[PDB]
Amino acid sequence: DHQLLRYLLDK
Amino acid sequence: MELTPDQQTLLHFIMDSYNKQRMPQEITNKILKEAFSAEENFLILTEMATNHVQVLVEFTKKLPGFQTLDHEDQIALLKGSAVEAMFLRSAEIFNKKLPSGHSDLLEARIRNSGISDEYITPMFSFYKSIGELKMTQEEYALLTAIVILSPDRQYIKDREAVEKLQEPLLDVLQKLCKIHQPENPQHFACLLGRLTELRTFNHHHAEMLMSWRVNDHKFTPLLCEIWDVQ
Ligand SMILES: O=C(NC1CCCCC1)[C@H](C1CCCCC1)n1c(-c2ccc(-c3ccccc3)s2)nc2ccccc21
Repeated sequence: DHQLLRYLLDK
Repeated sequence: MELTPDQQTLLHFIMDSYNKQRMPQEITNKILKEAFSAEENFLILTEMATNHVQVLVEFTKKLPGFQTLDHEDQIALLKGSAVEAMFLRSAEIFNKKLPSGHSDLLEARIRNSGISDEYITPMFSFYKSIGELKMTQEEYALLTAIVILSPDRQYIKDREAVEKLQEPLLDVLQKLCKIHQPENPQHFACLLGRLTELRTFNHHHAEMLMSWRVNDHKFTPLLCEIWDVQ
């Protein structure tokens, strides 16, 4: 649900 | 009174991460150059704000200790602070000194950008209260870090972990205020008091965007996660 944010936090 | 060697280094690291942002003049150049329609201005805003969030995430990941926080709490800090950081950065840009007459034109361009009349007056009140503080670039960078590392956001499960990351930055900011403005021993408290005004924008930000005087309010996928829109 907060995936783009979760992605940028991990990358 | 002095900053310790570790505090200098800390301040010294945070400024470098902060300066990865788009330069203020790049932004005020575009706005001052031509007047745009309200629809073009809305597009300029969403493009600017999407780049800002991307850089804010990279800035946040470099904050000492942030990456060791619980993963759900990291999301909650970014979501809870993104809009506040955008207005603080906008206030920084607005208060950069420009050639004679340029700031007046910039204010007029923003007044005529498409934003609703309801919101223009509080926005300029805040910008102007921020300019009165005569903040340095180090103070803006620290305040942004302190805003991001606020333990009192919702859904923070472990506030105590966040507090211990925020406190060393508060201590450095307090030392700078005493060094940079020794005649005003209320300066630190006044900076912190401005943060409560930032929080009010977060709470009205959705209505501020949807009342923009355009026919369609299209946001990017990244902004839809950060902003309470669409
Ligand atoms: O581009 C901008 N800001 C960037 C954002 C990311 C970080 C860098 C700054 C806009 C432009 C204003 C004129 C029309 C185009 C957009 N801006 C604002 C805002 C007005 C309204 C704003 C808003 C945001 C969210 C929700 C509800 C409302 S921010 N204040 C400025 C002060 C000085 C220079 C630009 C400034």
